[PDB]
Amino acid sequence: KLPHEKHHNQPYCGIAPYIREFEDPRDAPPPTRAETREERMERKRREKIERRQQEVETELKMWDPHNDPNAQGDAFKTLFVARVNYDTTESKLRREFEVYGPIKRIHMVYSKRSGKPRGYAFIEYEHERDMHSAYKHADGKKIDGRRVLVDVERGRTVKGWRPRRLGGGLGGTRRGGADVNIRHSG
Amino acid sequence: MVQPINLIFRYLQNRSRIQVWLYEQVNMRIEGCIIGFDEYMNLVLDDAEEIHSKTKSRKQLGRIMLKGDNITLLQSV
Amino acid sequence: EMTPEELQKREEEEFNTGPLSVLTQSVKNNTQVLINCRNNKKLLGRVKAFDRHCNMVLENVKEMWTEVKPVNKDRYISKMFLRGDSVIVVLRNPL
Amino acid sequence: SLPLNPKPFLNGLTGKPVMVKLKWGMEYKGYLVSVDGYMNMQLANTEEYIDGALSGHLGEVLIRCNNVLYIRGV
Amino acid sequence: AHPPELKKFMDKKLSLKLNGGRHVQGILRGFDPFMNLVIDECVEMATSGQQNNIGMVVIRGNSIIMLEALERV
Amino acid sequence: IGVPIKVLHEAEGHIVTCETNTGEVYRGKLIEAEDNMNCQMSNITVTYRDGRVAQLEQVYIRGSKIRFLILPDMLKNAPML
Amino acid sequence: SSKMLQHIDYRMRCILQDGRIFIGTFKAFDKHMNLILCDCDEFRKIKPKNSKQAEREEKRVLGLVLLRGENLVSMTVEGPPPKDTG
Amino acid sequence: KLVRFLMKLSHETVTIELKNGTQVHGTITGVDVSMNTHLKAVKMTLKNREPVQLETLSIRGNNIRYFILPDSLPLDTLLVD
RNA sequence: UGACCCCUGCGAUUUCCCCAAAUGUGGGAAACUCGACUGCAUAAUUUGUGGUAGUGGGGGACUGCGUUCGCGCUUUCCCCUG
Repeated sequence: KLPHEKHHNQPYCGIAPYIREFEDPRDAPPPTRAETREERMERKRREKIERRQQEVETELKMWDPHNDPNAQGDAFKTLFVARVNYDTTESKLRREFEVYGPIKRIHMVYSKRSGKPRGYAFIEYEHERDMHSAYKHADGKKIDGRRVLVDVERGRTVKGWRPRRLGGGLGGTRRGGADVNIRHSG
Repeated sequence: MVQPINLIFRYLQNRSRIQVWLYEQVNMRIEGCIIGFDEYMNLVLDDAEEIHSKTKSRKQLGRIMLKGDNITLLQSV
Repeated sequence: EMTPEELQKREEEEFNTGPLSVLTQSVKNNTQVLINCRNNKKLLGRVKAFDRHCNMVLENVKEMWTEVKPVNKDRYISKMFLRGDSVIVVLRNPL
Repeated sequence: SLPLNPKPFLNGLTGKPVMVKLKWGMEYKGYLVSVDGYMNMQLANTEEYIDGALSGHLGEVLIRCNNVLYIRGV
Repeated sequence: AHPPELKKFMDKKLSLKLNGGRHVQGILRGFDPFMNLVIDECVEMATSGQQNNIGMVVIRGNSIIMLEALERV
Repeated sequence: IGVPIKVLHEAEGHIVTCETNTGEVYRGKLIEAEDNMNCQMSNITVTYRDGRVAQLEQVYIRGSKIRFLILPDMLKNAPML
Repeated sequence: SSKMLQHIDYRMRCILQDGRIFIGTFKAFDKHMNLILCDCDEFRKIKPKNSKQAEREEKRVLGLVLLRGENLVSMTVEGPPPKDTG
Repeated sequence: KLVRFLMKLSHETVTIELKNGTQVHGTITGVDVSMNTHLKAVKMTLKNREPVQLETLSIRGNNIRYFILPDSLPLDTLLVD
């Protein structure tokens, strides 16, 4: 028959006569709440984050950024250059950054254990005014075919500043995929 | 060319007591002053009255809402 | 939807705070639940998983219904799969 | 009387007592908890009415949208 | 979302069939892709022989089953 | 589009039968067909669930509310089949 | 989706939501499950209200039929396709 | 989604109920996104009818009421995806 | 049916370099082009998330109205049937 002309001899009833659940104190099994390949990953993800964070506190107490033998000269005078090509000769780095002013001392950092060039150096100008002239001009320079950035070294100037390994620093060349453009420079 | 959306908007501004038929129910009808409507055709009334053809009793409901799928036919006053 | 991007997580927050959260806390706490379906029968059992379509994964269920004097009839199903469209009402353990 | 769409109206009914009648006569009155984009209603301290008369007390009740007939406050 | 080709029945007296064995009769004035029709000079045409004219009304396509044109278009 | 839809579009202009969810069966000449199964017919013969029949001149029916359709058997020779 | 492709042209019996059985040559289908049946015949089971009599079967020939998937419940092979060989 | 889990039950035995009260017990061979399932070597039992064993049956998803799965099914392991 | 061993999957088209039995047979790169492959608009009226619920039938005793005495409606208990 049709849905409209169908004589419902026993239409849908309520549920008032069908409340026979279990008592409250009869609680559910506590151990029956877990999932695989969902929490063990988060558990391992939390430790690696915390383990480093705990390791960070130990390094700050032992090593002092300001009290560094390599670092020398006035902090506001010194300059920082990174993304430098490994083949850049010391004279090439002097002659390219001397255009903005005379360089009192230049320090190219090297790997402690491997000895390889780190790729960034610290340039100390004779006058504080000579450095600032390079801050705007040096940034974006092209040395040995690879673009280089230049910013005042904040390791001993900016309060609450720290490098990558301590969670700070700048630049996102290795941040979330498709979130930091490689063309843009500091 | 007048469309149902524009016509429903007119009845709303006029605040006329629009009667509505139910889906699968011929015996039951509802009438009230429409307040608003969405793309889903759901209609809200300020003072609804449920009238049955057999019983002829008008049950007062007040400010209520009605599903669009249940609507079958609109009628003025 | 309001968020046409494929990375939209509207369904996520909906089951956590929306009306469908009754099933999440049931599977979380492993609490029983009574469901009224279009079969005029009531199904009392636990839930193990669900989605937006209101399709639950039940276990240890007990079907109950009545025919006609009115006689009651009940049976048991340890594992079954309930559809959403046929559902009318759901009721968790009010305790 | 400014136009009041159906969605804000139902949103205001949240937390207050509301009665809903189903397509098969049965009704349910309880404290509206929340709704979804499809109007899947969830009530609290719900009481089931059968053929208009009170049937019993249920509590928290989750009801789909395509089954309810209409909704009304109080 | 192609709409129905109801231009023929525009401004014609039709008799529509509804879901719950209900029928109406009026002149069509406009339609929509969802078959939402607005007919004027509509009669209720209840189960009994009684007739009740109200005029302009609206019908939801979800409930329209069949529509016949008494004026043969 | 779907193959059943194409078999319906090519069937336009011929006598076809259509049954609705309300039980009515309509047999007459087909005028217009659409991808959404909306069919327009002319001079059809309707059969109600009780068995009574009636006369119509020009009729249109929604596609979603059709149970099934009967088309001429000769359509089986279509190139797709 | 060879589950359906493998059955094209076979004599399948379609089960309707109302309880009817449409037996015809399954020609083609679609994503919506709208089938095309050739030489279809409609059967329906009528309850005996007079006495305990055998179920009454009322056959009805239709020919070519187009069934909407929404109204189709299930379908099985009643028999192989009409063999064209002698 | 959840229908993907339904498509993983091929070759296993279950008992599905239909919206018309019909019960169908057989082995699953394939399922689609629309919940339509194909069962081979299946037995159908219509309401007030006699059981019949069918070698194949393709059912639509709309007319399905619920399923009955085995007792030893690994839900915690099968619901990971 | 099938262990072991191979590709993680494209039908078509375009350009660079290279192996080469050198116009063919192949490899390393992308380019943006069709398929109805998938996700969301797809549970908001037209199929992929229900107003097609399945809610009975029959054999004995057991009421009434009309009656063509076959029956339509209507009120009860025990049984077979799903």
